[PDB]
Amino acid sequence: YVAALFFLIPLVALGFAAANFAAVVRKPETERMKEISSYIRSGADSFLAHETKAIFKVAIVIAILLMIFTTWQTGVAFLLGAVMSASAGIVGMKMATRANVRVAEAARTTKKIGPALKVAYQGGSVMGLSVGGFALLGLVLVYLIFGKWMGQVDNLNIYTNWLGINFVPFAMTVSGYALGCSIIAMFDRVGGGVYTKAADMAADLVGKTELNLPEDDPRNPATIADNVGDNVGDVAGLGADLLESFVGAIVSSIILASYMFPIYVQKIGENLVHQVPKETIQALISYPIFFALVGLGCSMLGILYVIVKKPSDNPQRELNISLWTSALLTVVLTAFLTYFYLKDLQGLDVLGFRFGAISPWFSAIIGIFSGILIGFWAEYYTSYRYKPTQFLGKSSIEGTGMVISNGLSLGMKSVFPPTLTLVLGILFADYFAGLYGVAIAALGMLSFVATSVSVDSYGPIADNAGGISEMCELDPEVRKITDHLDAVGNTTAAIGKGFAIGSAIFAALSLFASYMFSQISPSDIGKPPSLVLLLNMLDARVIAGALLGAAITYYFSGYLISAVTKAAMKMVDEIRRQAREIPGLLEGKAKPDYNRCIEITSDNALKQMGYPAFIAILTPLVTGFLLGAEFVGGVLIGTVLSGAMLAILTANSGGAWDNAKKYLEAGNLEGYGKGSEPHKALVIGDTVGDPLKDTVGPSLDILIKIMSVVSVIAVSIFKHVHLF
Amino acid sequence: YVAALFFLIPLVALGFAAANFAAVVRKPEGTEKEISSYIRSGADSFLAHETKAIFKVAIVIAILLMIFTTWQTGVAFLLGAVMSASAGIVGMKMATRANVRVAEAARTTKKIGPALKVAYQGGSVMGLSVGGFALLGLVLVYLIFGKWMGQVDNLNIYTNWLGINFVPFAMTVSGYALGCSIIAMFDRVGGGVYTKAADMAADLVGKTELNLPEDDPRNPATIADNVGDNVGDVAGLGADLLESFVGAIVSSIILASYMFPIYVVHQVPKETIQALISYPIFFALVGLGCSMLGILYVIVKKPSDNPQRELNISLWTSALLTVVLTAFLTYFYLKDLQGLDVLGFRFGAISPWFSAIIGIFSGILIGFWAEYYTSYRYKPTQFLGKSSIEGTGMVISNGLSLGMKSVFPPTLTLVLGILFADYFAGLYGVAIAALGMLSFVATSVSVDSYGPIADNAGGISEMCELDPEVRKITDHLDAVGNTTAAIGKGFAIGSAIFAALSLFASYMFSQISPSDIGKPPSLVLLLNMLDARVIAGALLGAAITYYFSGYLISAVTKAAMKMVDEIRRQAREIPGLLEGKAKPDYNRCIEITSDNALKQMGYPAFIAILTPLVTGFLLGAEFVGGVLIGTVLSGAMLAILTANSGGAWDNAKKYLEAGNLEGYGKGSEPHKALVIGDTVGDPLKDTVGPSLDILIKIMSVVSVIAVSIFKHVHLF
Ligand SMILES: O=P(O)(O)C(O)(Cn1ccnc1)P(=O)(O)O
Ligand SMILES: O=P(O)(O)C(O)(Cn1ccnc1)P(=O)(O)O
Ligand SMILES: [Mg+2]
Ligand SMILES: [Mg+2]
Ligand SMILES: [Mg+2]
Ligand SMILES: [Mg+2]
Ligand SMILES: [Mg+2]
Ligand SMILES: [Mg+2]
Ligand SMILES: [Mg+2]
Ligand SMILES: [Mg+2]
Repeated sequence: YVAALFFLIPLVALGFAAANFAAVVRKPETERMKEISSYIRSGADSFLAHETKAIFKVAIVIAILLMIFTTWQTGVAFLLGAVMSASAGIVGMKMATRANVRVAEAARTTKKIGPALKVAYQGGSVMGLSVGGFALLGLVLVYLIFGKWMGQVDNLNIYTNWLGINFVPFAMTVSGYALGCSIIAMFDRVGGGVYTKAADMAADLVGKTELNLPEDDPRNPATIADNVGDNVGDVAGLGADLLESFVGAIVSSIILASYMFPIYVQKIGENLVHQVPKETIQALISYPIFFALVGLGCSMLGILYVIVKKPSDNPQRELNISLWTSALLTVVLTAFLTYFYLKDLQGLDVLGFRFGAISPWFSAIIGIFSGILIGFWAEYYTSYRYKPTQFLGKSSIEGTGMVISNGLSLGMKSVFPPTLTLVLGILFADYFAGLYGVAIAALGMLSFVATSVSVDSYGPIADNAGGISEMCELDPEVRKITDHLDAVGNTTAAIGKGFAIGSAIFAALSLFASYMFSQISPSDIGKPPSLVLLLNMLDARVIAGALLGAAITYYFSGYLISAVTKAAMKMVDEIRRQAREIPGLLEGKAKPDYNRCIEITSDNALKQMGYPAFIAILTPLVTGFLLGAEFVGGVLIGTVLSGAMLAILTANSGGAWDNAKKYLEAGNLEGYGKGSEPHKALVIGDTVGDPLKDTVGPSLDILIKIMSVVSVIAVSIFKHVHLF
Repeated sequence: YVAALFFLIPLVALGFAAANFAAVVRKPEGTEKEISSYIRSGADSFLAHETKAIFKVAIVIAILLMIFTTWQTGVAFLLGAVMSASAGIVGMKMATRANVRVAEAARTTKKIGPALKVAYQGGSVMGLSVGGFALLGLVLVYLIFGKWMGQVDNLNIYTNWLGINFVPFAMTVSGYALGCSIIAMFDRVGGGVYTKAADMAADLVGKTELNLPEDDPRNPATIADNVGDNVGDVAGLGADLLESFVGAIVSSIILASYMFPIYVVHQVPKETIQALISYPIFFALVGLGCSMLGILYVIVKKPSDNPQRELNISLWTSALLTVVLTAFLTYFYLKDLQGLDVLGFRFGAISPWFSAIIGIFSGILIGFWAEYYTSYRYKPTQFLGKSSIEGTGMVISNGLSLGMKSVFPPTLTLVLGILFADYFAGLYGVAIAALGMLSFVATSVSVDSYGPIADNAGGISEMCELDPEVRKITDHLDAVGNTTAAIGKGFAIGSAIFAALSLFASYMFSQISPSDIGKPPSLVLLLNMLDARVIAGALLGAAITYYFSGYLISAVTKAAMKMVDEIRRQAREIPGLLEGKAKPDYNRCIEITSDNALKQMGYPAFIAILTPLVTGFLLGAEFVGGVLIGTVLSGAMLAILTANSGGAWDNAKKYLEAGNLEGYGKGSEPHKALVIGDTVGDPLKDTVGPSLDILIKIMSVVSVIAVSIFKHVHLF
């Protein structure tokens, strides 16, 4: 049976990632290189172990609560998704820590971009296969065990658990899975981002501007902290976040299809004429899973060809060819799959398939194209090759104040072009296949999460390799090879963040729909969807909730930035004290103390990482129990809008600042060099952008999805338990 | 009849402002007055050019309105535009004339009292001008078109040629508010761009690069800084706040006018609708009278203990008097009406008074939060300042974090206020509270303008070698003033949010046609946010607000970069300027800033005007409503954040300058980082922040005016 092969696909992805990891094992690693690799891996492993222990304790608590109030299988799937996210993060962290020194040694010996690009892509591919395989494995496991083995997909009827809980079985199970994935991603990424960005700000600022020392200089006591933070915050958090986004895209369609069946009914003399055939509903539920499986398989084939493919001097050319080929093949195979799976079905027109069975494929096509433009728009704004980043670089001569003001404008201006792309994508998907197609586009925009995760992971390995080169005092040319891979990596990371936020926006609209559906009760089960899908924004409660949600998102970003700044200030103080008190460090005859900086950042991150996830979880609950369901819908809408805007702005502005600093550093500016005051302004801009790109930017989509899932899960009790 | 007295009230405000201007126009002269004349000439030239451009564009817009809509709409448009322009220019002239007088008084007396009196008199002239002009234009329109012409008597939805369904007096007041808003937007954009660009360039080049004192005469941009303060923070302030006051009034006026035809067999007696339409005008008149009484008591009384103390005492007394008189007015005027429950008056005739009180208290809480977040007397600004020791990047990051965090308390206050206001009086309450939050705009205008005058005094003190105590007193007053500016911006954004909700209501009402006149109001008040078009429009509106802020910042930064380059070149090439024995070329800096401002002032207003038309003609009315919601949210957030963060940076820089940090003084590297933070916040404080509420209201007004045509005339 081919269903067995498609379900085994994710295990094949995991096996291929393991094979690539083995291929990267036994590669040539110097004794100092091996020592630095062991140090970085030990630091990252310790931090990740502490973070994972805390996160899984909290996850056990959350799972017990979910099992109590909601279906026990809901908590079981929550644990499944949480373990999936944690495993993806740990795998990525280990792969990066192992491959940084391998890529550095390759770049040092061959002196050619080919081998280093090959090794770094092997690491990124291992991580991407881990992400995709874990996501799809957990999702298909939930599907089979709870819907197929337990038959939760067969019932598809609204139940009432004790305490007055109105739920759908498979809906609750998949929602719990997505919620676990999102919680684990939130905790991991928050911790890693705080750590890495604080270390980066302190180290880069103190070394570049105050000590006049090179970047990632071994003399700098914060270099190890910066490298380990890159390994943890931008490598493990990256995988967690992207796996969570993939699972959310799939799960939005899953819940929408599940709710579609029992809701589309007609009351007739108190006889409830069911309006949609169950077979069609099951086909629509399985469609997104099979589509994600096809995307994962196509990404696997593309990555295999790339690893076997001819190496190119420019890594960007190979990355672009790989993603283009994988996307085209996925689109074609998905067209065929969508036609065959939904061919000659019944009820599609009723659920919004105006064109027909192929209408979800048209919506998925809209998602892929919309994402491509969002990435392109990000590239123009964040790349020095394009005009805007160059103007920011030219702004260096005028001063730090001009650089900061110019960067802020580029980010605020940057939001409009992608947002128009998203607005057009949403409208066309609704025209092509209603809300189900909205969710299908959310999924399609991230259909090939494996390749994007692979490239984004490929970046950090090159960064950590570059840091190893300066500390180990390797030849300047080898460092130059590492820098070339990192310059493309920064822009590709911004593109990935844009993809994530777009898929999150689509899935969040579909989750608004699912929430409005969840607001229904058995006595009100016969309402027409027109009355169910109504959220009047003239209701004072709805608009008040929208305002409160936007404000909550803004304060959340502010608190993240505050954590990063506190850590970075502590680090700057420690670096100044070490430089003043320790003799011989600036001359190179003394070895500073990095453990103090590592401890400062680790403690601050582990202490401050918990509160934001708790906020994101409890805000919907408290707001709903206080002001009802309409206020919660308004809060969700405001959060979605504010999060999209702020994520786009922060990612683009941080990338622009960093790329302008690299532009000046590369020597493309006329007359001004590393020690110039304009370079100090670029360093200040890059430090300001460090938290914005990898701390505030990525967390916003996770917050949106987690909040929407919490609301859809808990709306049943808070409609009648509203205090006011 | 007392109606005559209430209509004369605005003339009383104008007469009292003129009397104050004449009394303080004594303008005591000092050592060469020449520099004051120079600054006044520059400011007047810039304002004249700006006004010429704005009035050309206004004539074009008025012709278009008269053609497509009722000519009375364009006439009221011109009336409101002229009112706002007169307020702005009057305030700018008064400040430019009284800055040197107050500075000389403060120098001679060596005491804060006399300078406080003169500066508060200037602010009072400005605030009385704003309030009196608003109420004069409003009562004139009311009387001429609704009372004498009987537009209040008709109260029926009409359909003029081309298929526009409108209400007469509603359209007239909409045109009035739209004209005021266009003029305010243009004036504030120009003045803010000019002033903030000059300030950024001067501070960076002098303090960080040249190591020169603030407002040093050797610096060729100091004159530019003072004149820009006069243009952006003296005229723009009045334009923007007068526009906010007029918008608060007109929102309630329009909602009430649409209700009588929409509610249907008429559910609400016409007398009740006319009474509710006339109520907000009399309420604003009473508020203006109370503000005048408070300003009179303050100006006649002896000097206050603290400059903040006098402003707060005046505001408290005015608010209490307004509350009492408004209670009496609301009871007497609406006591014997009927059908007040149908429109939303849960408690009865006193519901609008409760909603206005809720709005006033929400504004007071917003001010409390602003004072908490933007004053160095409290914890957050102190932490931001201490962040300077950790570098400039740390200062910037902490400032951004503080700004983003400050948005929460005010937003929660606004949520509670919206909820409570709806409970007492419905959406009419949301609008009456929008007005109540700004019931005493005169005193707020006075206090807000008082800051810039003290700033100009400090700049002039540095320009002409003067005793240190003079500039110390002026800087003290200016330190108090910046927080007052932030509190005023908070008041403005809150009133804008309330009026924007009421405008959503009026917009949904306007979407009705004569053939669809019988629909139940419950079905009319629906704007489904699950409609893909509505949410897409919300996203696009948020993006439009963000790109608008980005364009403002880009214009300001380009102008400031050109200015910084010119100042650096002047300092490097001219010998003896840094040695203190020379004098540079200020005219070049002034010309650069003025040219850039005049070139960049047009695009943002055109965006704010055309966004609704294009979005509606492209996607329909639901998309336009979504764009309105997205714009409202994004603008509220961005305005609050920018204002609060800029105020925090500036107050932390003053904290370090005052010597409150241990061991680190003026000219220190941490002080350089603090100056960089304040300069980065400069455009955010007075250019991007205030423009957002004007953008929201202008966009909502344009949409409400043209919703009828695009509701069914949509290309897609
Ligand atoms: O991870 P980050 O963005 O901090 C950094 O990697 C940015 N970067 C450097 C070159 N390309 C991007 P670095 O710490 O090397 O300054
Ligand atoms: O233009 P602003 O109001 O920010 C300013 O007046 C701020 N300030 C100065 C003293 N007290 C407040 P200056 O540019 O003179 O630094
Ligand atoms: Mg860096
Ligand atoms: Mg790095
Ligand atoms: Mg580094
Ligand atoms: Mg960086
Ligand atoms: Mg300043
Ligand atoms: Mg000034
Ligand atoms: Mg000044
Ligand atoms: Mg300033």
